[PDB]
Amino acid sequence: VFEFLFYNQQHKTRNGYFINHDNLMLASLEERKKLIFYFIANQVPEKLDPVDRVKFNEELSDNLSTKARLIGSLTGLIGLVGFPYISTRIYSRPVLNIGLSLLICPFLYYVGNQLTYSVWEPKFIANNNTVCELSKKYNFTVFDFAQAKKEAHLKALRTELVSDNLLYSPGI
Amino acid sequence: IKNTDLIVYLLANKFSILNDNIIVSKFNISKFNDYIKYINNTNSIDTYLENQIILGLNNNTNSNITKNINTKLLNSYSNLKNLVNITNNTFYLKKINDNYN
Amino acid sequence: MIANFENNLLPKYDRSEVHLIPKRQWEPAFGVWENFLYDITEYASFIAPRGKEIAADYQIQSAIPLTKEELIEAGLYKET
Amino acid sequence: FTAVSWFSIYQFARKGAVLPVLREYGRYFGTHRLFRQYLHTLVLPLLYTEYALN
Amino acid sequence: KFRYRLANETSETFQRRNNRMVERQIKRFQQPQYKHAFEQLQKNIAISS
Amino acid sequence: MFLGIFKDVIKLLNKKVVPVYFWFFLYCFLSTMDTNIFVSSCSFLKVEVFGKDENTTLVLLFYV
Amino acid sequence: LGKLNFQKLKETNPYFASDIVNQLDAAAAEFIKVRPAAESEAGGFLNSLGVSSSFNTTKNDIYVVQSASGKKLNNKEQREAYVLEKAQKYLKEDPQSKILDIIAQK
Amino acid sequence: AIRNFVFKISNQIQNLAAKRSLAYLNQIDSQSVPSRATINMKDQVTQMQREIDNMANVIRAQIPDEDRAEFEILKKYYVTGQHDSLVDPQDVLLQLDRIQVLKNLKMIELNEE
Ligand SMILES: CCCCCCCCCCCCCCCCCC(=O)OC[C@H](COP(=O)([O-])OCC(O)COP(=O)([O-])OC[C@@H](COC(=O)CCCCCCCCCCCCCCCCC)OC(=O)CCCCCCCCCCCCCCCCC)OC(=O)CCCCCCCCCCCCCCCCC
Ligand SMILES: CCCCCCCCCCCCCCCCCC(=O)OC[C@H](COP(=O)([O-])OCC(O)COP(=O)([O-])OC[C@@H](COC(=O)CCCCCCCCCCCCCCCCC)OC(=O)CCCCCCCCCCCCCCCCC)OC(=O)CCCCCCCCCCCCCCCCC
Ligand SMILES: CCCCCCCCCCCCCCCCCC(=O)OC[C@H](COP(=O)([O-])OCC(O)COP(=O)([O-])OC[C@@H](COC(=O)CCCCCCCCCCCCCCCCC)OC(=O)CCCCCCCCCCCCCCCCC)OC(=O)CCCCCCCCCCCCCCCCC
Ligand SMILES: CCCCCCCCCCCCCCCCCC(=O)OC[C@H](COP(=O)([O-])OCC(O)COP(=O)([O-])OC[C@@H](COC(=O)CCCCCCCCCCCCCCCCC)OC(=O)CCCCCCCCCCCCCCCCC)OC(=O)CCCCCCCCCCCCCCCCC
Ligand SMILES: CCCCCCCCCCCCCCCCCC(=O)OC[C@H](COP(=O)(O)OCCN)OC(=O)CCCCCCCCCCCCCCCCC
Ligand SMILES: CCCCCCCCCCCCCCCCCC(=O)OC[C@H](COP(=O)(O)OCCN)OC(=O)CCCCCCCCCCCCCCCCC
Ligand SMILES: CCCCCCCCCCCCCCCC(=O)OC[C@H](COP(=O)(O)O)OC(=O)CCCCCCCCCCCCCCC
Ligand code: HEM
Repeated sequence: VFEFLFYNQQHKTRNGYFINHDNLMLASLEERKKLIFYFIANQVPEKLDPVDRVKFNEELSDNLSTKARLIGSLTGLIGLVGFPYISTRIYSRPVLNIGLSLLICPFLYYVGNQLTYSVWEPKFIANNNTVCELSKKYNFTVFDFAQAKKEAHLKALRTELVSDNLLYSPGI
Repeated sequence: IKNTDLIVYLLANKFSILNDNIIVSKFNISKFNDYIKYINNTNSIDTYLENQIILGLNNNTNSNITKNINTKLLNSYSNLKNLVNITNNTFYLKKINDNYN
Repeated sequence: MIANFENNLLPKYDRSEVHLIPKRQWEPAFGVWENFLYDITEYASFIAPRGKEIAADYQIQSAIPLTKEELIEAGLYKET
Repeated sequence: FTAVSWFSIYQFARKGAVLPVLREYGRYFGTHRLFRQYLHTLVLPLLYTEYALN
Repeated sequence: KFRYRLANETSETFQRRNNRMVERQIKRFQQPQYKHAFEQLQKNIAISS
Repeated sequence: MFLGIFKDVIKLLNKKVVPVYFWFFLYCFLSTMDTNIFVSSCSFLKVEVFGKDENTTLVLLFYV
Repeated sequence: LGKLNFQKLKETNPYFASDIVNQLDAAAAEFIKVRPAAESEAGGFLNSLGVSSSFNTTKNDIYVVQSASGKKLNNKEQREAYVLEKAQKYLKEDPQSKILDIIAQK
Repeated sequence: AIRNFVFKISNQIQNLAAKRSLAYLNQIDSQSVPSRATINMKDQVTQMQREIDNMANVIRAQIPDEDRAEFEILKKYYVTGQHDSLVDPQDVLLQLDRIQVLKNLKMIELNEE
């Protein structure tokens, strides 16, 4: 009955969007650099050169993003199992079945994607040779991390604002 | 088991209860809902009148060992007729004089 | 009303009593663990159910009334 | 500890008392309970000492 | 009042009333229904425990 | 009894108790998108199906 | 004809089969009640790629039988006599019947 | 000694359990507290069942006669067939769909009369 229904919430528990100074404070030097690089690459790729952007995107798709999408799709198919859920030789209730499927499948996809991220994101950050090498190369600082955090929040705000008028928007 | 023999056995068992339409309720007392329904639906008056029978916990071996009554103790207390009077399985204490000095 | 309910056909004497349950004497030929397992299985198979039955019988006999014939034989009741 | 335990076991066996520990006879060689008690009293404390020191 | 009957009645009157009550209770128990109730109560002692 | 235990393990892993769908899901979960044989070779699944952050048109067509 | 009648009666009243089964099993034996439950023969994902849990559950139930009309029901001895008489008649009709063993089992 | 102490503990525990499980049958406890507790439990159970029944009755009285049959079907199912395996919900769904067929026929008649 509040923002958690109509606002955007799929970007807050994924892609290291939750990384802040608390993790960096306890992290060692190398761990801090790796975390900062991961956050910057996921949220504000603009700070990276095109080659690094492409390489990091390929690694992310291979490890976390596409894997979570596939797992969510498998869970959604599991939900689809048994369709139509309620029907008989007289009526099939197509609208009710469509509503039930649309309500159930995306929830299972979300559960699967969240599971995949929770399981693999820490391992990907900790034990990825590509991420380690790129973090060593770039050597980001706490100031860079703070700038990236502000820029990521502003990007989320811009994305929310742009989709304000999805039906009618003359402009002037 | 032969199909015909099983069918005959089932029919005989069903008709043994009564040669008329009957109503059967199945309850699993281990479950809360089933137990509450079973206790609500079972009435002692019907069981006594034989309009209802419960099957599943027969436990027909209810014949006790005929607990012996303490005849010796009862006779010992009867012999004390100056203190206790026995009537209708009731022990009445004869009133005593608290002022005995 | 049930609080003040009373049953006058029950025996009026105390029903407390002693029951004998024979034991399994320790067997030195087995050993500590074998004897312990024997004792455990005996407790689970004979001693425990026997005591449970004794306690249930004690609980139920305190409610089971005495028959009229038994009352007459004991002299507790005189007919008419 | 081993000497005290052996002395106690010997004296109580001489008087006819044997602690009811271990089987009376062995499963394979039929070694007596007294012999196995002596063996255990000799070996177990050494193993415990080694483990504690390690 | 029923619980503390004895406090208000004399020995003889209490004995008379209690004897009448006990005789009537004995007759009621000897009535067939009470015997069936007691038999049913004793029937399932093992399961109820 | 070792052969009996092996037979019991095979039976417990049998299809009727441990679904092949569960096995496939476990394989996908344990393997990455470049090692998974079912999708590493296929560019369409790895890019067009699962590679797009928003594939509403294809999802709607598949659902229909 | 039997199958069509069963289908029509079940559709008219879903409790028809349940009532008949309860009536049959009321006085049935413990080994009769021990029988398993029906298995789903339908195919699809749950049969090919998934696993469908069986319908079997605990079978410790108490059958409370009450006469709709209200007539007195037969006691245990009367029921035993009725079953024995029916078994004797069936054996006379067919010597090879094992109704005696079935009854003696429980 | 140790065995006797263990058996004494076991006997006390068994007596306590037997009391706690079957004290409502006898009048050993003055005022029959366990008996009154059991009677109260049975009264609460019966009152809950009769409360469900009376709620069903009042809803039935207030329900329109057009869907009174559907309410009857749903009530009977929720009471009996929910916990029964032999009762196939497909037949109940078929009855509901027949009622819905009648309702749709009436609706279309009203729309296109
Ligand atoms: C314990 C477990 C349970 C509880 C927990 C559950 C948790 C999970 C929940 C989610 C998942 C499970 C869901 C289960 C329930 C599913 C639903 C259900 O119950 O189904 C049975 C049942 C469905 O009915 P049924 O008896 O089974 O019948 C089946 C149908 O026949 C089947 O349909 P059909 O096949 O008959 O087809 C019908 C079709 C007919 O098919 C056709 O032939 C189509 C005919 C129409 C064609 C044309 C279509 C386009 C028309 C356009 C018209 C103009 C539009 C204008 C729009 C303007 C917009 C501004 O009709 C249409 O679709 C056409 C109508 C379109 C809709 C209405 C349009 C409104 C327009 C605007 C109106 C106002 C304008 C005002 C203007 C100014 C004044 C004039 O449910 C109900 O009856 C009610 C259910 C209510 C559910 C409420 C749920 C609330 C949320 C709960 C969850 C969240 C909160 C937490 C709760 C926790 C517990 C307390
Ligand atoms: C502070 C720490 C945090 C936790 C809180 C604190 C917890 C404190 C717990 C204290 C527990 C005290 C228990 C006292 C028992 C006193 C028994 C007695 O009366 O003594 C006389 C008794 C005299 O024996 P007997 O009855 O005359 O029989 C001799 C006959 O000649 C021979 O008669 P037979 O041949 O006719 O038939 C018997 C024969 C028949 O053959 C058998 O049945 C032998 C079976 C051998 C084991 C088979 C499985 C192998 C796989 C490994 C174990 C996995 C667990 C599954 C075990 C399944 C059941 C065995 O078996 C025997 O010989 C019986 C004795 C077997 C002793 C050898 C095994 C010892 C270790 C057992 C496992 C302990 C847990 C390990 C967990 C994992 C650690 C990484 O003394 C003995 O001979 C045995 C004394 C054992 C004392 C154990 C003290 C343990 C203290 C440390 C506890 C913690 C351990 C590490 C885990 C830590 C977790 C945090
Ligand atoms: C590192 C070495 C340290 C050595 C220290 C010195 C002491 C031990 C060695 C002494 C050797 C010479 C002794 C004098 C011999 C005189 C002649 C004679 O008649 O013998 C006296 C007497 C036997 O005569 P008996 O009249 O036939 O008495 C039979 C009674 O049942 C016996 O009744 P009981 O009164 O003796 O009581 C049963 C026995 C308890 O005996 C049991 O039955 C307990 C069994 C526990 C099994 C736990 C799970 C094992 C899982 C597999 C492990 C694989 C190896 C891992 C190695 C890791 C790296 C070290 O003792 C107790 O329950 C009380 C003590 C509490 C347990 C403490 C045990 C500590 C043992 C430490 C040494 C282990 C060496 C392992 C060598 C490799 C084995 C593969 O010998 C002993 O008392 C010594 C027993 C030594 C342990 C035997 C274990 C047998 C079961 C092995 C199972 C796994 C392999 C199965 C292979 C199957 C075929 C392929
Ligand atoms: C915990 C261990 C995790 C290990 C992970 C390891 C990685 C591999 C995982 C493998 C399993 C998943 C992939 C294969 C699935 C195959 C399914 C299949 O074909 O079976 C046919 C199977 C046939 O059913 P059935 O066996 O006949 O049973 C009939 C029951 O009605 C059907 O239900 P049921 O009683 O059989 O139990 C399933 C039941 C739930 O059961 C559980 O909880 C499952 C518990 C965990 C089971 C784990 C099994 C796999 C273990 C693998 C690892 C083994 C390791 C061994 C090695 C050693 C380890 C030390 O699921 C549902 O039906 C849930 C639907 C409702 C949504 C609930 C969630 C959202 C909350 C909604 C609340 C609404 C309240 C009202 C409104 C409130 C408003 C405020 O179909 C289904 O059960 C369909 C389920 C559809 C929904 C599934 C997705 C929703 C969430 C499910 C529960 C949460 C777990 C999600 C997965 C977590 C993964 C980490
Ligand atoms: C007190 C509890 C409830 C509290 C919340 C109440 C919310 C009321 C508003 C409608 C809610 C519909 C169900 C929940 C949807 C949750 C997601 C959501 O609302 O997404 C946003 C979107 C509308 O947002 P919009 O303003 O158009 O987009 C601006 C973007 N910057 O959402 C939509 O466009 C979705 C709704 C479209 C209109 C549908 C009208 C008919 C109802 C259909 C419901 C879905 C089908 C369900 C069928 C099975 C269950 C019955
Ligand atoms: C939809 C209901 C139709 C009911 C028809 C019958 C009644 C007629 C009487 C007048 C009714 C006027 C109703 C106006 C509702 C406006 C709703 C609205 O504002 O919705 C949002 C929409 C665009 O917003 P969106 O891009 O989706 O996202 C949110 C933006 N922050 O906002 C806009 O589009 C901007 C505001 C537009 C207001 C227009 C009002 C006059 C419309 C006249 C249309 C006449 C022809 C319609 C067809 C024939 C009707 C008989
Ligand atoms: C013509 C057929 C072509 C395709 C054939 C093979 C398809 C097999 C896989 C199914 C599709 C999976 C798509 C996954 C990527 C994706 O969706 O990508 C688009 C987004 C990605 O989500 P994120 O942005 O959070 O990563 O998906 C979602 O938002 C969730 C939608 C559901 C996805 C899983 C499928 C559920 C079942 C679909 C039917 C139910 C209704 C769906 C809405 C109308
Ligand atoms: C194990 C399962 C599958 C394997 C191994 C597989 C493998 C492949 C491979 C190797 C290609 C060639 C990619 C390329 O051109 O480089 C391909 C293309 C394609 N596959 Fe699959 N595939 C599988 C399942 C599916 C399914 C289920 C669909 C559709 C429902 C599908 C649709 C396609 C399409 C449309 C193309 C063409 C893409 C293009 O031309 O760009 N495949 N597949």
